Amino acid sequence: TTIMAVQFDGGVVLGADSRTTTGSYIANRVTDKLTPIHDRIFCCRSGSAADTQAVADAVTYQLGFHSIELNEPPLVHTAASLFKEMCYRYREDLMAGIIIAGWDPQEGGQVYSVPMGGMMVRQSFAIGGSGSSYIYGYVDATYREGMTKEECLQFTANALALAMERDGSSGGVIRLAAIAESGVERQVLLG
Amino acid sequence: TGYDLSASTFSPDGRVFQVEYAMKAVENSSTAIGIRCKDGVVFGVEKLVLSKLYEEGSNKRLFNVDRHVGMAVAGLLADARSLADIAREEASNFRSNFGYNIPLKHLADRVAMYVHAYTLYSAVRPFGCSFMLGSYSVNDGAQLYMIDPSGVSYGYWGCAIGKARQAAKTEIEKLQMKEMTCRDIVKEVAKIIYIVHDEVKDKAFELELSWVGELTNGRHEIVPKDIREEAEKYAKESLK
Amino acid sequence: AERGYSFSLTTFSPSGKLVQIEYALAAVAGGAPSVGIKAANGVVLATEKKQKSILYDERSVHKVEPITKHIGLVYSGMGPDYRVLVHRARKLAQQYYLVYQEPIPTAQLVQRVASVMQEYTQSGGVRPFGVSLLICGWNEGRPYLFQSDPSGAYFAWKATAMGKNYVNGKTFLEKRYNEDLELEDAIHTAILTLKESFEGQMTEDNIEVGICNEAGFRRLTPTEVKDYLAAIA
Amino acid sequence: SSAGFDRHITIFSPEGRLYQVEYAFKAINQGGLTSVAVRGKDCAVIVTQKKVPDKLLDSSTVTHLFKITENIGCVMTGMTADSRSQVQRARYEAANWKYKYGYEIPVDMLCKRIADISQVYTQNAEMRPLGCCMILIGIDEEQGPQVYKCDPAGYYCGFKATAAGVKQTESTSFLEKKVKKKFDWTFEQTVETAITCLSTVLSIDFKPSEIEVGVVTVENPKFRILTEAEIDAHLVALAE
Amino acid sequence: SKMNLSEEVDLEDYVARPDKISGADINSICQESGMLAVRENRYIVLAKDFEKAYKTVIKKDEQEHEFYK
Amino acid sequence: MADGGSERADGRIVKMEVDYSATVDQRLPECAKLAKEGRLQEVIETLLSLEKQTRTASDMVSTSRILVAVVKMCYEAKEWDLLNENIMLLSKRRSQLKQAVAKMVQQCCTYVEEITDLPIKLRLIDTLRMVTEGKIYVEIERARLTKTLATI
Repeated sequence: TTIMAVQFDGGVVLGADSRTTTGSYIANRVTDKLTPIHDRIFCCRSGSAADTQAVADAVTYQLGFHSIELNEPPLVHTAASLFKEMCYRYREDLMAGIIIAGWDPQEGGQVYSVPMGGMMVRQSFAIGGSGSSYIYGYVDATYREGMTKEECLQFTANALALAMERDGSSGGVIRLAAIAESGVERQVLLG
Repeated sequence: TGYDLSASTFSPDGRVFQVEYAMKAVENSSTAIGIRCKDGVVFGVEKLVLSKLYEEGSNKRLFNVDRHVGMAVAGLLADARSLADIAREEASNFRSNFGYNIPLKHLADRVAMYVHAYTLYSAVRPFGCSFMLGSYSVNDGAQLYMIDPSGVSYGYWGCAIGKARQAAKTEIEKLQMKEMTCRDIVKEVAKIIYIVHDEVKDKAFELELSWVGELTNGRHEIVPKDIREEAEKYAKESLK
Repeated sequence: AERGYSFSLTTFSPSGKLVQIEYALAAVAGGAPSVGIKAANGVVLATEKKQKSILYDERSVHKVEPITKHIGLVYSGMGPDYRVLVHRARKLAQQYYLVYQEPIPTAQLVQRVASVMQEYTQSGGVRPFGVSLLICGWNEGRPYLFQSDPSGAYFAWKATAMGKNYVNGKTFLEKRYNEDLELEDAIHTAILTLKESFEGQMTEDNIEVGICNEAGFRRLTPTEVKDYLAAIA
Repeated sequence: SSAGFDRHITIFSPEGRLYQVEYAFKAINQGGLTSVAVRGKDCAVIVTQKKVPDKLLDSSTVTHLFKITENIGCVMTGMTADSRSQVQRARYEAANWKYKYGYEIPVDMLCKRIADISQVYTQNAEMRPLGCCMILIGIDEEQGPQVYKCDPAGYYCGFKATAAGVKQTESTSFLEKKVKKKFDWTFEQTVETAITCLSTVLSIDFKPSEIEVGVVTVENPKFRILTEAEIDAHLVALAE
Repeated sequence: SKMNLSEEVDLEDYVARPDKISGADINSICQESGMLAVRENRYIVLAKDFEKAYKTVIKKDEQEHEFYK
Repeated sequence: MADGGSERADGRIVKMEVDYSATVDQRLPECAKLAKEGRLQEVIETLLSLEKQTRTASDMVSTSRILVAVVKMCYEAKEWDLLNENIMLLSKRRSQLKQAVAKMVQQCCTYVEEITDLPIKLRLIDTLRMVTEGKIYVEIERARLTKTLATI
């Protein structure tokens, strides 16, 4: 549920929770919210799982046939434009929790947030999740400008731990995702 | 004996007569050439004069499909404006769903799938237009592609269609092309443009020139005659 | 007249014979020999596949393409339009299987396919199928072997043969094969009539013998083909 | 035999033969290219070339190497116009199987789904048969590499090593004797025999920059091709 | 037998590949196969002499159709 | 290449008499790269002869002693090698081998009278295959005739 995206100079760093709860009952104890669209382009999903999977599968088919025909690097901004057009037309039906964060050869690491309205905007950091209401004051203070990939794993762990421990929906094991020119990096942390 | 009737059928020599008639159909039209420098791409069009004929600066074969892309076309003019709107509508689909500049490689590929398709069916007919596609971008660079009515997609540093003179592209290797900044290039091409295509065939003529590249920051427009004026300035004194 | 959507190109000759459909029989005659035998417990098929060059490996392309687990089949003559009706029969055999809940007999494959195959010949603008299908399998405890033609007419033969010199191999299958025999004896005379027009070289990849068991169709690998036929028949 | 207007459309003949389809035999001759496929134990190697009549030819744009999937590439012959329309269709059904099925693609039976669309091209009422010839490689799990060459009659074809085209008939003659007998195949052994099989045909033996050698070997399953570097080293390795 | 031996030259490969391209074009093209031995320039006819003789006449153009075999 | 063959060969002529035979064996890779190019027409025929010139000047040195002709079987090692990488295709410019071999057998004409027949027949058994490789090409056929008359 709770999702986080932070961009540093040479890429972006993503994180998400595992435990997902439908009502009072827990649907799944361990769930990976990151979507492997492409090696250089990831996103974080929330809300309805069925709506986030198919749209990610649609862009994978759309861009996949397009990007392979390009024989070009996987441009991040154009991939997020496919989410912008679809979430805007379906905004009265589909629910959009996708936030596109990925490293690009030309434009570097960038984060694009696409809320339920379908708009696309670039910011230095991204926030999301139901448990993010309590950390809104914490994310607007502890966050610093010009972060490093090292401390990005620490800061995303501080933002998720406060949201997962307080809010009842978010929880489980903490999983982080690091994106840079060296490729995809994932890890499992707890406590 | 009638093997040239259906455009969907082959020929006793194993080729398409509809395309063979379409290749020379573009040759009878006036010459429209193109060339690309390092930071830019240059276009040109010849305008023939028989009687008057009409106002200068009319029905020029130079068209602008997109911000960074342009059209140098030859052959039947009405078939070119139809492909100009198709390329314009295709450029509208790219700027909508995506919102950035359409790469010249796949922009020529979309038209390559079209021009090829009309040659396959006997219902419709092939195209009598062989045009030039070129563009420049900061993240791409200068490319130039030569499209033929048969539907083959490819490009060189330069190509020539229209009338068969072909001597206007000879002096280009005698001058600096990829080394030059594309500024003086405009007036360097126009020298033999006037010399060759002798006045015996056509008494008078008129020349159009267009350019797209870094100096315009990716924009494409026809170079005005008053600015920088050195286009036809150096062209008159270079005839010898 | 009308559209140009490919109205029927098939007309009637002054004697009433079909024009382009009878020409598809020439492709069957100018094709490759394929034989099959309906005897006793099940049906046995013997086809012929020979490589035009030494660089061809028969382990990839398979002549036998069974429609159902219990239904085998082979063909004669002409591939490109053959795979069209094959996969079409895969989609068509599902309505009988989903609605009636049953391993559809070969007789129903004959009625449905030959009707569409006849409708395909009636539709113009397209060349009729030059493929003569041998339909076999096991249903209701008694197997069947049925032969179709480009025109759609379906027959029933104990031992049948198609391809080059099919009238000569039909007389051999009329004499050497009679009444009914076991599947092992059926494979014997099925290769002997295939070795008629076959070249002087017979290996595991030169001939492939399919068999329809009462338990359902089982396609034999080239292993069992070289074991029984070496030493052909 | 021929009667009536059958010469002017695509259909059968009074003798049951074909004319249009058989005129596609020499449809490759106008291109005048050659492609030969050689497969090894763990590897598969394709050899092709291109013609450079003018120095303006760009190596990237006129490149005849087409890449369908990262793991599986391809190559074409004949006129390049009909080939490009089949390129996206080979990419289309590819992405369909990557999306829906999610694995290494029908390394064996993919030629059936492609030839089906290629047969629709032939089976259409009035349309061009598209005489371009499709050639694919393949990668499977513990099956070794695969090589497949499809022809635009609507049928699927592929084997260990196959060469079909203008001059490819003499190339297979050497491959029949070279493979067996009995022999194995290594990486450089298949690259060295890619020239020798063509050496029985023409092999002008000039600078390698014009010839393109496709290669796929299983270490990293992703298909890929180097640029100009060690291809010349493999050319001087086979000649001692 | 009228050709020079051919005690070295092995008839095995010439009864296969040249047999594919035969017209026929039967009787006296085999004599042309011997009339390319006078083209030599070689004491005992080379393998390239035979193969070159039959491959010129007559040509075949394949295969989009007969592939059913 | 023309200039490449003149600068390397004329600079290695001092290595023969002054320096040891190690540089003579180390002379192989550079002179081979010159023949790998094949810039021809007749230049490399004269270029590689300068090697074969001082190489026959080393025949005075080496083949006399020391000793046993093992240095000569190393010569045919790089005689076969010199024809390996060119490949020269029995051309053009293959005459660099004729005058070489003709001067090689000219030394063999002096060896039979100067030294016993044992080392020269091991030298003659090597050039029997050199003639099979030397065709049928010009005088190499009659260089076979003069050496086989000596064997009789």
